[PDB]
Amino acid sequence: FVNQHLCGSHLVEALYLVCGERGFFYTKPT
Amino acid sequence: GIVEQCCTSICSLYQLENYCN
Ligand SMILES: [Zn+2]
Repeated sequence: FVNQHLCGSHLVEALYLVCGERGFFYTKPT
Repeated sequence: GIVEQCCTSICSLYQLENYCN
């Protein structure tokens, strides 16, 4: 898997890919 | 959250998985 800095839209695309069927949660910025 | 870990820093797929349901 990429050993990269996943930010913005790339972050959620990674998570979609990584969570699959189960889905994920994206939270509000600190 | 996710940003600090994976954006600001970098993540392990394993760390990204803490963000699944
Ligand atoms: Zn981009």
